[PDB]
Amino acid sequence: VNSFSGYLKLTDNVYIKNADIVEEAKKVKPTVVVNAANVYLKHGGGVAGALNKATNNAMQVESDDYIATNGPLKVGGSCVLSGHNLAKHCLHVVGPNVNKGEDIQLLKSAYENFNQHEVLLAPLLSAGIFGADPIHSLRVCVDTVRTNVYLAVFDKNLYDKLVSSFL
Ligand SMILES: Nc1nc2[nH]c(=O)cnc2c(=O)[nH]1
Repeated sequence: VNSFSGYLKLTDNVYIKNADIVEEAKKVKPTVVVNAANVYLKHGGGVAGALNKATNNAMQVESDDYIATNGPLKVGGSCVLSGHNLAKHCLHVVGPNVNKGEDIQLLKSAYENFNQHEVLLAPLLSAGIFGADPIHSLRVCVDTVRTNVYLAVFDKNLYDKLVSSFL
């Protein structure tokens, strides 16, 4: 048993809810929250900007030190950093950004990072301002992630479309 509440079960391991991932993280304090990161860990907008704002910019300060030491992530890659006030850990995962012309085939590689963690609170990778079709992102998630993933979908309209179109 875990602390996640109000989710619809899609598969053996994937669950979904209409929720603001920031408010969900604050309530649950999951072991792992996933950030929709870019390779520079510049948390300006979308999910990343919202998570970072909720940490009072401490996520950005930590991220800047990580990049100064290690250089940028790969598209499809990830790093584990602090979860600050939101979670034990934040898994920063870089899905391809369609609005930058990145290969959508990298979305599967991005979701493979989730398999290193038994349970995660996550957004749909490459959705929102990353430009991919969220229906596609949910299909890749279900067909790639084998660990237990709790998906938070901010937009109620999109949530209802994801559920009602799910195969
Ligand atoms: N689940 C989810 N929650 C959010 N909350 C925000 O404040 C901004 N963006 C998102 C998002 O893209 N997904």
